[PDB]
Amino acid sequence: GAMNSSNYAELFNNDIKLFVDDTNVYRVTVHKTFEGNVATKAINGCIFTLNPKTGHLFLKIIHTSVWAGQKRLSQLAKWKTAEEVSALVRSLPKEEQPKQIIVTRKAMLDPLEVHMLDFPNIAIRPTELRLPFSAAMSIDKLSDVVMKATEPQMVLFNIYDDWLDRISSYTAFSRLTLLLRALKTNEESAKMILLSDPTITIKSYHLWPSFTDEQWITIESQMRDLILTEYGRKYNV
Amino acid sequence: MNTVPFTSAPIEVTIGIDQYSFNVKENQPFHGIKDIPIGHVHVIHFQHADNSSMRYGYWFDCRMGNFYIQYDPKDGLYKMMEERDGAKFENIVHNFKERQMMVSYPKIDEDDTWYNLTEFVQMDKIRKIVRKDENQFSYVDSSMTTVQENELSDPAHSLNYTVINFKSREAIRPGHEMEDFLDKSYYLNTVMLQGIFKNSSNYFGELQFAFLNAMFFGNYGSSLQWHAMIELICSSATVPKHMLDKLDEILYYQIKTLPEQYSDILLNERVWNICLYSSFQKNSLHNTEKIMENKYPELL
Ligand SMILES: CCCC(=O)N1CCN(CC(=O)O)CC1
Repeated sequence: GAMNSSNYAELFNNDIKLFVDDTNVYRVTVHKTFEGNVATKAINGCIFTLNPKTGHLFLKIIHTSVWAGQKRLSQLAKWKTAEEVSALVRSLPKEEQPKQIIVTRKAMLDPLEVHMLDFPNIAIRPTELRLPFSAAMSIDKLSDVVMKATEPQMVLFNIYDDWLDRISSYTAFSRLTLLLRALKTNEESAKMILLSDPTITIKSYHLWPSFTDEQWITIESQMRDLILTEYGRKYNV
Repeated sequence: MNTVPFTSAPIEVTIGIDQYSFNVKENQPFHGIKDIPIGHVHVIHFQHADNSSMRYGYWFDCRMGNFYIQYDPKDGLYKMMEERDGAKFENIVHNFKERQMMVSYPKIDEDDTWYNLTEFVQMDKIRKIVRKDENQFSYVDSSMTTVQENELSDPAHSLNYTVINFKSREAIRPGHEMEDFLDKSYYLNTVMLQGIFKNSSNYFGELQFAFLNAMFFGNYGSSLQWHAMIELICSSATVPKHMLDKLDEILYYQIKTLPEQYSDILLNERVWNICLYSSFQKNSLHNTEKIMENKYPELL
């Protein structure tokens, strides 16, 4: 059934599973027209499909041409997400196909179930976790590839860089969610924390800086401070 | 007019015949029902006074044979049987009529209710939903499950309604996932009407039979089927006009006939609100919408 705090360790067991987040598939800017009406302009988006055990990210870039001449785009976006996730599953060798797909938004359940009817043994599940995957576009290298795309494109990444050489999947996922929650809550301050030391760089083959174990402890504490600081600012606490 | 005699009434029982009902006392000199209108299917049904568990009954058509009811004290129920000896049957009925031991089917001349509820219901189709080929009549009860319920456990005692499942490969063409899920017209017109039912009359006949089994027996799986067959039409953008207008008539008489106090158990809020107010056909069921709003405004 639904994935929550009780069954959290399940995310890191040996059954292949993927999170699917559709929050960045259909992205628009809203603006006034010459006549003083309001219009939207779409920008490139992406499907965020992540294996929480291994860190493998299947970033399907959704180019604005896929919306051309289409109506009810917010509805279409859910079905396009499901079509693309289904296509990804079919493209994977049998032994790499997931046994479960966990959608971050319950409105994805029916579109994905319908697209996956040929895979009756792949469980489609919602989650009660509030995951910050909408902030994936705050990771500079992910935003850049999405914005530069001139056509539909599938880009593969490891969202954990090389962290699994030193930490478990459980800890890597916790670090990722802390970083993304901080970037979602105060992007400017979070990016300042991550780059406030010029001597620590992001490898050409990495998304995040090359912090030592001790530096990651400091960074994680600074991210928690940022989140708590923003909570106090928001609620006047 | 035809007659279903009863050998006797050894246990106290509420007897239904179509939409009518009457009470019979233990060992009362009751010997059947006469003046049954020829031309329609009928249902004779039972609920025991000492055990309201198991409503049960029999669908039959007096044009197909001579039927009577006799209580079986071993199996503990009123059973329908066929009498193959015509002269014997006529002699039995005539004596019971002469002694006035029979109730008369109480049809008012102005009253088309039973026709309206059974317009498309045929005995031959009933006998394919309820499979017991050695009898010309069909037993249904409150507890019988449907083929679809069983899939989700005695197959010989199932209700073989046509399986409708909106999230199934049968309902969704590969490559038309969004289209077919949001507009069920393919599934209704190509799969169901052209493919399985062959025509709208057979579809409506099953829909009507499901409703009647839900109402007369409280058969839950039948209620599920009735609602599924309504929702399939209402969720289709492209439905022949004659079907929409006939559906409105069908549903109007079903809602009219439903006991006011059984609405909480026989009507699905989601389906009715979707069909009447959100669906493609929300403006195509004027008579049903008006009776539903005036009779069951709480459900909505
Ligand atoms: C961490 C920055 C490295 C980068 O730009 N990508 C490009 C796409 N990916 C190769 C692939 O799509 O299979 C490697 C990761």
